[PDB]
Amino acid sequence: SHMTIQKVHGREVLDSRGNPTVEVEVTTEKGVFRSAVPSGASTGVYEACELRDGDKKRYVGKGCLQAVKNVNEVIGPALIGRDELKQEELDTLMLRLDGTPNKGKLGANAILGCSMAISKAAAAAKGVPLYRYLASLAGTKELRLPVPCFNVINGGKHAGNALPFQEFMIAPVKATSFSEALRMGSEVYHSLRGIIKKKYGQDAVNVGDEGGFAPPIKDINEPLPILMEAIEEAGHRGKFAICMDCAASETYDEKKQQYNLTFKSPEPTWVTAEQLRETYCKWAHDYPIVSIEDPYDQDDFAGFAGITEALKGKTQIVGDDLTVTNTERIKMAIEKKACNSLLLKINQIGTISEAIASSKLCMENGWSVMVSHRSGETEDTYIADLVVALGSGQIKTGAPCRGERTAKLNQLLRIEEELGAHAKFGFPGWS
Amino acid sequence: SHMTIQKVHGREVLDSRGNPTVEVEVTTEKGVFRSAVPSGASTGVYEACELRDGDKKRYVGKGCLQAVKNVNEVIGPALIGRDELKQEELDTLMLRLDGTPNKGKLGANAILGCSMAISKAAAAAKGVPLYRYLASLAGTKELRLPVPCFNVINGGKHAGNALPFQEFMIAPVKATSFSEALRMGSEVYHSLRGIIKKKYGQDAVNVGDEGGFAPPIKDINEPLPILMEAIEEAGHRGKFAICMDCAASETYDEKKQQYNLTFKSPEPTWVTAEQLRETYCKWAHDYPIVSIEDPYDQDDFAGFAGITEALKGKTQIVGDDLTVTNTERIKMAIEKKACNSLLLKINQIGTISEAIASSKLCMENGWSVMVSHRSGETEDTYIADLVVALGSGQIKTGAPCRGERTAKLNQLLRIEEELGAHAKFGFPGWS
Ligand SMILES: [Zn+2]
Ligand SMILES: [Zn+2]
Ligand SMILES: [Zn+2]
Ligand SMILES: [Zn+2]
Ligand SMILES: [Zn+2]
Ligand SMILES: [Zn+2]
Repeated sequence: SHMTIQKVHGREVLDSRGNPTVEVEVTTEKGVFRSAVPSGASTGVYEACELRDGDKKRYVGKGCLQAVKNVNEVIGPALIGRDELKQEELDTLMLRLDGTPNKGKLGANAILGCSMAISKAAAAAKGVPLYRYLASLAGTKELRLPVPCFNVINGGKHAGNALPFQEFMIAPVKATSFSEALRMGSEVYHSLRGIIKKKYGQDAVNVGDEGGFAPPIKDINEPLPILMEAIEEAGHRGKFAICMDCAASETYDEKKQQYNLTFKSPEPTWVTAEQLRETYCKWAHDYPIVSIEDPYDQDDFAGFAGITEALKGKTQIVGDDLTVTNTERIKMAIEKKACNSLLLKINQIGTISEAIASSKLCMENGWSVMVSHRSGETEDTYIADLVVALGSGQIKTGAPCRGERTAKLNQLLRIEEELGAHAKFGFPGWS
Repeated sequence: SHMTIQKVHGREVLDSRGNPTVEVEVTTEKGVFRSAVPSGASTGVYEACELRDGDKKRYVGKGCLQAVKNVNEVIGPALIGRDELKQEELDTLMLRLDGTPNKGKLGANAILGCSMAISKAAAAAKGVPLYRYLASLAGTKELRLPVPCFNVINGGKHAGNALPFQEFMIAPVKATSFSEALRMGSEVYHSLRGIIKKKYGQDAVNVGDEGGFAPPIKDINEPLPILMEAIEEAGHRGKFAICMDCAASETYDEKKQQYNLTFKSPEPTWVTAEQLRETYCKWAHDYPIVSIEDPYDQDDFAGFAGITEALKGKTQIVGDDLTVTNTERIKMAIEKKACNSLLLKINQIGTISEAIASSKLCMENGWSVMVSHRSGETEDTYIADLVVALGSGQIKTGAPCRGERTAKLNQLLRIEEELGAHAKFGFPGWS
């Protein structure tokens, strides 16, 4: 009993947009283990419940006092005296404490902080770093440092501009270490600022939620030549690929069954799913686009399947809102061959055990796994250890700008250093 | 010897702009103690040396490999086996290891990471939190949570726009706890986004380096009514004051002896120091401006003195580039009655012992002390403990936005919680 959970305490803290979120400390004899919960803006309809207070007098209703109370008064007292090494057991206990399919009673934001902190307490109990401990939980045979996929032109709900599609990313796929990958990413980002400033002017180089540039662009094609120019100017021709996140659900009108390419503007530009496939095929041909995430609405399984088959072997199709890190949605995606990459978001599902199960299910069926931040992030670095632990080779955790993004990139540097020069880097299919 | 410094290791990590900086780990039997060094953009000419590599092939010359080497090969080996509790002794050793007045041999960025990490190792050795340990080093009689001064409209070298002056801040001076202060700050920030979007459009609400809005404003007066509107709209009329950082050295032309209010634009707007004093007096009258930082060039001691005397008792005048956290410059400022507040930047001077000495010298001569971030920040939270430890009641560490800013605000929440409901909040002169 001396080695068990001694204290569990939740508190409301701010995320990188200044919105409240939940952080949890688990205390054991080995110390205080702290994990914070991120928060999406373009949240899928099938995501586990993010519980907010709705008190118009605090943060216009975005308080997390109820989720914090649920940690302090409900979940915490159940965990005291328990063996933190029993990850599946404690995650299952919290699932049953909640008793609902969507974590709508306690909140996925109450449960996840606990799940995360338990795993860190356990890693400390074993006397191994978090990535090592999580690797054992996941049965991972080979750790690797991931290629970082840097969202450097921000759009959608994340900026700032007319641009309807959410994320335009660069990934140093030909780097041979994480150190080099991160430096190359930063150098291109710096070149990109100069290019954007020259083309669009001073007022164009302020940043979006994920640290990417938020230039005054409307056209979804327009960022792509700019990315290639920055890659070239920084001295890294040939070393980079492009990744997209369309977040296409956010533009979609269910009644009209079409996508609004100008939803942040006074007048609409209605576009069909077929008009989109033509665009995606053109993108994949004109540029080294190796990954397109959420190219269609979150329930367009047929659209997803069509593009997955069309770009088979050239461009992975990533489910994010389609799959919501959830084995049930993933099984539907597998059955329909809807996509071949999982965007893994721990807070889409709400426990470490379930997120791990989702990764394993995806990899067993031949998919890649891209571990992911949310657009509302914290100083928390859990996903850096998690992506190494899963050996997936792919992470997106922001542009190389803003501390809630660079904290993850830096933690990856520290892990790289621990593992030494024989540690694998990158995603083999892209190298 | 079992309790002494066991390992010292430096590494290059990224700051919140994606530029390299230095982080240092000190290892003792009590664990691994990690501190990272921030970096200014509008750096005073009298600041201690930030040592960069100048290798055009890495980060266009901004690498910190040499400072990191100096930690690993020079400073680290000197500290092994030493008693980390001896802060003044170890800081003085590092000063002498460098042997230059500006830390230009080893780098202030090599030395400071060591100074910081030593103090954290020592706090752990004493078994007290960092703020408690630092309070003892400084002889502080009363801890307090500071009023946060939130830079919510970003200008100068930190954005993004025509705006020549650097920082327009809001400070919840009438809050009665840090919790409330931070929530109020965030609520106003949120209201401000809506106001800026309505007045200037979508493209105006992207953020600068410190998480403030970077609207397309040229006129230095123009942000002030917008700040009052946001305060009112958020429901906090009467609770807030304004703080300014003109960073006026950045606009100053030495030969012309005038300030360029449009230095980021094709054509110049030349303005005299007398034209500035009229503006400052008008500001202080029209708005609750309680603090103006660097209203003049970093060597205009006479200008500083004139405005300090004119706003005596109404608006504190803060030396930043004037004083550079440096007892020699501070003595000149005291002699000339040039200012009455110190902006305290640990990396302007480069050791904890010297930064503490600067705080003590300032307070003994009746000045306030505003502990400060740099515009290039990290996930490091040292200044949160430091401002509590000094009991100064004033911090500026960003808008409530971007993780390198919110990490500090959150650490302040944690400290507040530890200290309990009888803990003092705020700056008495403003409450
Ligand atoms: Zn024990
Ligand atoms: Zn989304
Ligand atoms: Zn997505
Ligand atoms: Zn011992
Ligand atoms: Zn400055
Ligand atoms: Zn300043």
